[PDB]
Amino acid sequence: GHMNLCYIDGKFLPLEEAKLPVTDLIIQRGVGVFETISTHSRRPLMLTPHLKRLEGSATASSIVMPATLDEMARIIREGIKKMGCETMVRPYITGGDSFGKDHLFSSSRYFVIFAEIRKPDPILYEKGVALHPINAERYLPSTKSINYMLSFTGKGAYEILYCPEGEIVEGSHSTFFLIKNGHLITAPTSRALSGTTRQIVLELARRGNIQVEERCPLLTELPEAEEAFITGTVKELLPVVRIGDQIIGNGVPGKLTKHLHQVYLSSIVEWLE
Amino acid sequence: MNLCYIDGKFLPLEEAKLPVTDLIIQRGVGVFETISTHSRRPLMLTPHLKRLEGSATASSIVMPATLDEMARIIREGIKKMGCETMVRPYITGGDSFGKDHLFSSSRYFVIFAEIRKPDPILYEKGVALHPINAERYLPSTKSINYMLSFTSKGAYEILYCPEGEIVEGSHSTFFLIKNGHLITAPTSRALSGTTRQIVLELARRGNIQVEERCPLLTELPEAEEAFITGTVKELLPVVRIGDQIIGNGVPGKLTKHLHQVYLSSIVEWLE
Ligand SMILES: *Cc1c(COP(=O)(O)O)cnc(C)c1O
Ligand SMILES: *Cc1c(COP(=O)(O)O)cnc(C)c1O
Repeated sequence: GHMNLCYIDGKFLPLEEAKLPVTDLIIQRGVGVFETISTHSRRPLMLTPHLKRLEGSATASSIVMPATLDEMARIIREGIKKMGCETMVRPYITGGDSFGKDHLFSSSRYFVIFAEIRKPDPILYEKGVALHPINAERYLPSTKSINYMLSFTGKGAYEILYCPEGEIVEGSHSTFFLIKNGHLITAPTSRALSGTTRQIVLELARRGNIQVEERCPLLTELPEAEEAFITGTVKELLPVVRIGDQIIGNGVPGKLTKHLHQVYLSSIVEWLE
Repeated sequence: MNLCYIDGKFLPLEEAKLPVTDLIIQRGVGVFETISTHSRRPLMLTPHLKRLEGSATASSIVMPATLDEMARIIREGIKKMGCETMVRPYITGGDSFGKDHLFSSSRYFVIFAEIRKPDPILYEKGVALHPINAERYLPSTKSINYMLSFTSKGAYEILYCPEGEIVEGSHSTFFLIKNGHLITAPTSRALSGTTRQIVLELARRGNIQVEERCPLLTELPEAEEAFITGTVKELLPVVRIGDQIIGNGVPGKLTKHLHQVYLSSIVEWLE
């Protein structure tokens, strides 16, 4: 393993030493966007797609990029080289100190945290997890912002599930997939964040001739479901056995979830950079 | 010279920093207040600090300092500024959400800045609001999350209008004047603004009828006047909401009257 690191103001620091000025509007106004990038075999997964989504997030938030993607990639690769071990990398783009008369954040800061990967406990893959449905949605759902406050305030659920007017969109942190009569159902990216894990799962489904519906699954359809799972770079495919007071299928991780997870882990090297 | 109280010291604001581990940075876990001065006395200090605790408590953040200590820090800071001051105390999540479902290592800092009232032209002409079909979740919490507020047509402020029901501004309480009545969203829906509270008490005193309901976007053609409220801006007239002019498109008689009564009455709530 290795010491957790933070790249900030041109230097790799011990994470515990990295500080941001209190003037930054990430602190005062929640103006921040970020990515989570994970390694397999010490290579970043979906590095260019994560970086393209980071720019996407900044641009949609009126934040000018403080560094080019080529620079971010060079910093991310140097940091993973310093860690010497499987790493979770989180680049952060801040608003910086001002919103100009031009309606842009033009003094954005950025920093990159490097940490050891802490996957969810293998028991949660064996037993599956519970989600808490709420009648709320993520606004600007293409933006991966730093605003997770609602995820904390919102029955021992692993994650809240945004279910506006009873349409399942996604988790606070994770893409949601439903399996009904061997089909994969997941919200369209008009409503859900364009997950990189979500994208890989959709391409594995295409390859394995599994039909995909890009529509919001309904809370009212959950009794008719066999399986469910949530996705994100660190968790991969995490089975979901319970949503509110509805058990999913027979209440244990299902056949198609475990299959797609195994295909994911066998296939993952194609998307490493 | 702007100051920031952090780790027991008043620093030049530019020198104050927070660790990047803090979940205010990583996860937007933070609450704050805006406290402003008249004649260098803090207005509604005790109500502001009560609402700060309310926001922290509702967000599962354990207060890192007592309200007596915050009040002491705020009063010393205003005294060091020696001008009319805007004060903003911030309570952060800190580095962890414990297995007890609490933020137990909260940090705090307090920013002191010279007060910047909106330009007197904006009081003379009034401002525009941009309506959005969105709402503030946990609307009684004054969180640091203003992402939506930034990101139309040089509108002063966005107006949360979920399903065409006007709730409030990103930063401000919204009041509509219709048939000489005052219309403002209930605190089931809108943040309990301190300025909002004082204006409702001035309406009671002046026998102006208040309806605590969400005014409808569809009612704005039938409205005479509107205004938004916040400690620094006081009552700021609103003459346009998207493409709808309010009344004759100028600050109205009742808005100006309530602003004058607000400025004459404000002594009673200074601390
Ligand atoms: C980051 C995130 C995800 C997961 O995306 P990955 O790229 O697969 O890691 C899902 N939903 C939300 C809301 C997220 O912010
Ligand atoms: C701070 C704030 C107000 C205004 O509150 P005052 O106590 O009058 O300054 C109104 N709406 C929201 C959303 C706010 O955050």
